Amino acid sequence: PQITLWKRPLVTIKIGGQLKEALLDTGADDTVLEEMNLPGRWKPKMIGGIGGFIKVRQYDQILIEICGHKAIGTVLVGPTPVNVIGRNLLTQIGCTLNF
Amino acid sequence: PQITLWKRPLVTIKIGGQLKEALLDTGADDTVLEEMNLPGRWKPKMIGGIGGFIKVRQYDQILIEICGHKAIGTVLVGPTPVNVIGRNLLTQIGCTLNF
Ligand SMILES: CCC(CC)CN(C[C@@H](O)[C@H](Cc1ccccc1)NC(=O)O[C@H]1CO[C@H]2OCC[C@H]21)S(=O)(=O)c1ccc([C@@H](O)CO)cc1
Repeated sequence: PQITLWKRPLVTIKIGGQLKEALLDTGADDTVLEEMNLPGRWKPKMIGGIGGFIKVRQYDQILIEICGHKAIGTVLVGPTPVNVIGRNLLTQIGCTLNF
Repeated sequence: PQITLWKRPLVTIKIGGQLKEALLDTGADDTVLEEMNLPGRWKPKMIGGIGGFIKVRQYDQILIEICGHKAIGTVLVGPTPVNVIGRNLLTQIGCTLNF
C-alpha cells in the first residue's frame, strides 16, 4: 500500500504466531521489538541510539509478516520504547520512500 | 524522488542557508537536529530515544527546504548523533511509504 505520515505508521505484524503492532521506522537500521519469547537460539547484543544503548536478544532468520508481506531476518528483542520495523526488514518487503 | 532503504535515507536539507545531511525518518514524530545556535525563543522539551531521554530545545515555525520542497514547522535541537526529518515535515512535502 501507500502510507501517508499524518499518523504514526503503525501496522500489525505477525511473529512467532503472535500478532503485534509495530512502527515502520526508516530511521532505524535494525528491527527492535519489546521483550517477548521467540523459539530458537539468540545471542546477546547491544544496540544504541539517542540516549545510549540497551541490551537486546538477537534472533536471526525469524519469519515476520508485516501488513501481509513476509520477511525473514534479524529481530532484536529488548526494552525498546516502541516496536520498530527497521530497514533490514523494510527492504525485504520492498518498502521505499517517495515524494 | 524514490528513496530505497538499502542504506540510510540521507538527504541534503537547507536550514538558514546552511546545508546539512538528515535522515528522512518515519519513526520520528518531530524533526530533531544536531546542536546549532538558532536565534529566537524556544521552549525546553524531552524526547525518548532507544537508550533513554535527552533534553532538546523546541523551535517553532522553522523553514527547512528538502529536495526543492519547502516545509515549515517545529524543529528540536539537541545532542543527537544524527539529523532526522520527522513526520511533521515529511507530510508537508508529500512523502509516503510504499510497498
Ligand atoms: C527506536 C527509536 C524510535 C522510537 C519510535 C525514536 N527515534 C527515531 C528512530 O528512527 C531513530 C533515529 C536515529 C537516532 C540516533 C542514531 C541513528 C538513527 N533510530 C533508532 O534509534 O534506530 C535504532 C535501532 O536501529 C539502529 O539504527 C539506527 C540506530 C539504531 S529517535 O531519534 O530517538 C526520536 C524519539 C522521539 C521523537 C519525538 O519527535 C517523538 O517521536 C523524534 C525522534
